[PDB]
Amino acid sequence: SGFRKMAFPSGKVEGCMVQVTCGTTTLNGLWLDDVVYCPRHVICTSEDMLNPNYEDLLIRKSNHNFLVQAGNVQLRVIGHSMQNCVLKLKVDTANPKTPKYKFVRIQPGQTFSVLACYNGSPSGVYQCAMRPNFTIKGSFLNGSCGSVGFNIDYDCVSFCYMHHMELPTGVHAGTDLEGNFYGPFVDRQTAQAAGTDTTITVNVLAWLYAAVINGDRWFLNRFTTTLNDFNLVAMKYNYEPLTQDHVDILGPLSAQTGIAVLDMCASLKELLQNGMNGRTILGSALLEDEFTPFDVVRQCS
Amino acid sequence: GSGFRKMAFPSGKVEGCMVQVTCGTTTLNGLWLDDVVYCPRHVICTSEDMLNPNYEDLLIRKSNHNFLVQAGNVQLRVIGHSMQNCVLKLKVDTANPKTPKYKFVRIQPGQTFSVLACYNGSPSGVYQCAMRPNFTIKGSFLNGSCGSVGFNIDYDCVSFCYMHHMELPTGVHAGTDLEGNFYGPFVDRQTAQAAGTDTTITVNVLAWLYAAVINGDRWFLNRFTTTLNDFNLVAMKYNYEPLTQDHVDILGPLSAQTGIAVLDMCASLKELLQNGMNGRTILGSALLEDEFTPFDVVRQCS
Ligand SMILES: *[C@@](O)(c1nc2ccccc2s1)[C@H](C[C@@H]1CCNC1=O)NC(=O)[C@H](CC(C)C)NC(=O)c1cc2c(OC)cccc2[nH]1
Ligand SMILES: *[C@@](O)(c1nc2ccccc2s1)[C@H](C[C@@H]1CCNC1=O)NC(=O)[C@H](CC(C)C)NC(=O)c1cc2c(OC)cccc2[nH]1
Repeated sequence: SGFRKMAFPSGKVEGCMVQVTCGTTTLNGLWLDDVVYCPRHVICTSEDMLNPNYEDLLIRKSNHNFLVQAGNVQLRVIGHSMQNCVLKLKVDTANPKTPKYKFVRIQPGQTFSVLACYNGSPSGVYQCAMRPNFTIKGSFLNGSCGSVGFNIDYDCVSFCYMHHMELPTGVHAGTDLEGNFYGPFVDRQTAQAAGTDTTITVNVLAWLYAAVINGDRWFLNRFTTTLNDFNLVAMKYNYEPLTQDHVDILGPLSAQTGIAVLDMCASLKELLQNGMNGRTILGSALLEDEFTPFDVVRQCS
Repeated sequence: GSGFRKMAFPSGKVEGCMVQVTCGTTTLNGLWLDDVVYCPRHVICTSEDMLNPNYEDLLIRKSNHNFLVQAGNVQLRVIGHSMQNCVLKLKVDTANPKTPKYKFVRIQPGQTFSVLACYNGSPSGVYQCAMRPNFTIKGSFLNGSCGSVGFNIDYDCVSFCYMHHMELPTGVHAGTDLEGNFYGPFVDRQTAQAAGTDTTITVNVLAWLYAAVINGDRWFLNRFTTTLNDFNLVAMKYNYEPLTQDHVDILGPLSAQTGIAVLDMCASLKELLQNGMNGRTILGSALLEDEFTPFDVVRQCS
C-alpha cells in the first residue's frame, strides 16, 4: 500500500557525472564511454550569453580550454564537437561505470527521473513529467545545468533530458541528449515564456485509479460518458484530449479496480465541473497529472 | 520560485549495499556494510512461527549454513550470526568494496529521509518519507519490501535511519533503526497493531511558513508573539504536535534568514489555527504542508 512520487534508483547515472569548466564557467557533464556530454554554453562568458553565436565562440576554443574533472581527477580532452545545443568532449579515458544506455526523445505526458547535480556532484533525485507545453516543473538552482533526466528499463538507462534554463515562471527548459530543445526555447540569456500549459488527462485518470486502489473512492459515481463527450469537457478545462490508445493503456488499471475507463472519465468530468469542495484525494487538494499509467501499475502491483 | 517538491537523496551509495537474504523460501532484503549483513530477524520465520515467534529459540536452530546471502546471483558466505533487537547480523567472509562512509542514526518524528524500495535485493525506486509523530511512515511498500532501508546523506556520509518491517491495518508503515529497535510501540509479529492518533508535524509547518516568507508570501505575519508553552497548549487543541526545544533549535537558521523569531512565527501559526485561512492561500495552497523539514526548505531555496 501507499502512493508517493517515486524516482528510479540513480546510482547508474551518479557514476557518469563530471564537472566541466571553460574559462570561469562550470557546469555538469555526463561521461559515457570516452565522451562527456554537456550544455554548449559552458563556452560562454557573461558577455556572450545574450547573443551567443555558438559556432563563432566554439571555433575560438581548443581542447586544452576545457577542464573536465571526475571527482578530483582531470580527464584529458582529446577532441570536441557541437551537436545542436550540446557539446561532446572526447576524453582519453573510458568510464568503466558506463551503464547500458540509450538516448531517447520523450513524448509530452511521459515521466522521467531527474538527478539534480551541482559542481559535478549529485544532490537530489525526483520524478518530473514532460509537460504538454514542453516545460518541466523541476527544482533546479544556479549551477544545475547539465543535470540529466532518465528512465531505467531492466538495466538500461534511457537518457531523455539535459537541463539548460529556468523560465520567469519558475518552470524549466532543456534538451534531449542530441541537444534539441523540448519546446520553443533557446539557449540564450533572455526571459522566455512557454505556450499555455494543459493538464495530462490520461495521467490524472491513472492517479484516480491509484486513489481507488488505495481506498479513496469519494469521487466515484454510477454514471458513464462517451469518449467524445468527455473530450469536449476536457478541452473546455484545458485538459489534453484522451485518445483510444490512452483508453487502451488504462485497461490494466480498469481491470484491477473493476471501474471502466469511461466511468472513470465521468468521475473526472464531475471533478472538473464541481471542484473537490475542500476534499482531498490521496492527500492532494489538486488533481495530480505526473503519474503515467505505467508509473501507477509499477507502484500498485 | 519553482515550488517545493519531495526530493530524495541520490541512492547510488545505498544501491551498492543491497543484498538478498534467504532462509528456506523466505527472501528479505539486507544491507551489506563492511563484513556484516543486516536484515530483519523474521527472515528465520516459517508461516507458523510468525503469529508469536520465539526468536531466541528459532535462531538456536539456525546455523551459518542455513543463510543464503546473495549480491545479485553471487553468494556471499556467512561465517557468523547474531541477533540485535529485531535485526539479524550476519558476519560474511568478504568486506563490501562499495561500503560508503556511514553511520547508524535514530531519527525523531518530523525528520525526513529517503527510502530505497527493494524487492529480492533489487532496487525499484527511491522516494522521500517523513517519520510521523505516531512513529509510522506513509511509505509505499509491497510484499517483499522488508529490509529496505531509509537514509540521509550528508557530505558523502550515509546516515542509515530506518529498516522496513510492517504495514499496519491503516496502510501506514512501521520499522526499526539499524540497531533493530522499533520506532514506536510496534512488535515484529503477524498481528494487527494500532498506531497512536497521528498529529500534524508543527516544526515542519513552521518551516513551510518560513519558506513562504523567503519566497515573498508573508500575509500571515502578525506583530504579536506567544510563549512556547501557550503555543503548545493551543497546538494540542488542533491535533498539532507540541514543539520541543530541539524543534525550536532546528528552526534557528530559518529564523536568522528571515529575521522572524521562532515564537513570532508560532504566534502567526496560532492565528492561522484559531482563525483559519479565510479563503487565502500560502505558497499556492489552502493546505499547510508538514513533511518538509527546516533542512529541506533551505536545501530547495538555498
Ligand atoms: C545553468 O546552470 C547554467 N548556468 C550558466 C552560467 C554561465 C554560462 C552558462 C550557464 S548554463 C542555469 C540553470 C538555471 C539557473 C537558475 N535555475 C536554473 O535552472 N541556466 C541558466 O542560467 C540559463 C543560461 C542560458 C545561457 C541557457 N539562463 C536562464 O535560465 C535564464 C536567463 C533568464 C533571463 O535572462 C535575462 C531572464 C529571466 C529568466 C531567465 N532564465
Ligand atoms: C515484509 O516484506 C516481510 N515479509 C515477510 C514474509 C515472511 C517472513 C518475514 C517477512 S517480513 C512485509 C512488508 C509488508 C507486506 C505488505 N506491505 C508491507 O509493508 N512485512 C510483513 O508482512 C510483516 C511480517 C511481520 C512478521 C513483521 N507483517 C505485517 O506487516 C502485518 C501483519 C498483519 C496482520 O496480521 C494478522 C494484520 C494486519 C496487518 C498486518 N501487517
